[PDB]
This record gives sequence, structure tokens and C-alpha cells, in this order.
Amino acid sequence: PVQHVGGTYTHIPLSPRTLNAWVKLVEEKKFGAEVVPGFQALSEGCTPYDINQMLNCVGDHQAAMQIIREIINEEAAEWDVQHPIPAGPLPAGQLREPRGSDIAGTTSTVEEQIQWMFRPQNPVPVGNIYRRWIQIGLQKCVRMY
Amino acid sequence: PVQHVGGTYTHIPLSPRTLNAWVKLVEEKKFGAEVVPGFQALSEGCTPYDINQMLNCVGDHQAAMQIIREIINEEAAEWDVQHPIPAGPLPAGQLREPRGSDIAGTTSTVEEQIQWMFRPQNPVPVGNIYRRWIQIGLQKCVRMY
Repeated sequence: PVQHVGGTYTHIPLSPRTLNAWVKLVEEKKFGAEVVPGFQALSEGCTPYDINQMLNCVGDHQAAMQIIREIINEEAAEWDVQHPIPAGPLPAGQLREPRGSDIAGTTSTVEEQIQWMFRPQNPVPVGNIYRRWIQIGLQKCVRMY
Repeated sequence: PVQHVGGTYTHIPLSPRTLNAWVKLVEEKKFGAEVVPGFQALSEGCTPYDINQMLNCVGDHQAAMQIIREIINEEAAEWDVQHPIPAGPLPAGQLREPRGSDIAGTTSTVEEQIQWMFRPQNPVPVGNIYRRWIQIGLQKCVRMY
């Protein structure tokens, strides 16, 4: 999550209580139907950095990471297909529009993620887009497990 | 739940995201299959006070609340019958053994609940015994809804 203190938006991590709650939620029936709303509530206000921490937390469930990974690449490829990258201009020292991999938090830092989410000039809610990609992945975990 | 810092055992509330997760879980299929797994998992480590915080969140489902009330009542009564307590509640100074409603958090404080759970000479798992009564209620709500 993110918090504003003196014209400065800053990262605050998910508390251990919450990460711990999510792990429990997941291990309870092993991707039971409950993980989907559970995840939507526990990831409210999150940056991609924070969602990747949530997933790292259950990473010993390799079979679900793989289902989730597959959809992330599926949705990130689609994203790139629907967000070309325009032929400049873009000024050295100025932050790129995000690609499907910046949204997933693979090629971007938490700080860049906060800059897209809260910039006044067409923010891009990268954390909320990513959550949509994970949800679909979670829904598949539930149907294939 | 309970944090152990400084040889003194202290209440740590459920994180707000945990509580919202509970609600989403409940309101997802209106007391659907998930609430029981969801309950078990998110209620881990709680005092009855916390279990009651969870319940106050979904308090506007009076119908399920009522089903839960019957159960707590059935169970709190059999607790009292199976722990006679002699004529006539003397008492003393040292904290009373829990009655059916100290377990339900009605006639007790979190400090008192933490006191039963952690005292070294015969602890009493009040949070968990109470979890057990809320699951039977929830199991009933799923059957009844």
C-alpha cells in the first residue's frame, strides 16, 4: 500500500497479520473458492510490489504459481498489444508509460508503480489492473486444483 | 489475536483487510460454501473479542446472526452445566474459571480472554472453543440459507 506524507507518496508494506491471513486463507482448503474474494479484499490499495509479496508468501504452491504465471503473461501480452508504445516523443529522465511487465512488477520498481498510480497527469492504476489479472488466475487455480 | 511482547500478553486487532476479507467471503454467495473455510482461516489465533469483531461486521445479516445466536446459546448453556461451580459462587480474587459467556466474550474482556488462554497453570483455549461454536453456527447457516 501507499501513503501520503508531505507532498510525498510512499510505500508501506502489507502488515504481517494480513500476509499471514492470506497464507492461512490459501492453505485452508488449498485454493478453495474463498481465496478469490479473500484476495480482492486483502489486496485492496496495493501496488504490484505488494501483490508479488502476497504471491511470494504462497510460492511453495508451485502448481498455482504456474497457473497464475500463465495468465499474467497472457494478460501482459494482450496489454502490450493494446498499448503500442507511441513513436516518441518521450524526454530523457521522464518515466515510460508502463508495459505489461511493469504492471506485473517484474521490470518496474515500487517507486515507479507509485508514480503511475498517483501521477496527476493520467494516472495508470497498475496495482488495480494487476489485481484483475491475478483474480482470473486465482479463479483458474480454484477450477483446476 | 495476541502479541507476546515484554513478558506481557497483549491484544493485537485483526488488520482491517483481514476483516474486509471476511465480509467479502460472507457476502460472496450469501453464506455459501466458503464461509466455513474462510472463517476457520481468518479467525486463527483470535480471542473471542476478535471473533465478535468479525461478527459485528456481518451484523446486518440478522437471519444468520440469529442462527448463530441460537447456537452460542445452546453451547454456552452446556458449558455451564458441565462446569458445575459449587454453591455458592464464593468467590475470591484470582480470576474466575470461564463460564459459557466468558468464552462468548459477553461477560469478559480481551485481557480476561488472553488471561485464560496463556496463564501457565491450566490455560483454557477460549478463542478456539468459541471458534468451534461459531463454526457449527456457520455450518448451520450454510445449510439454512
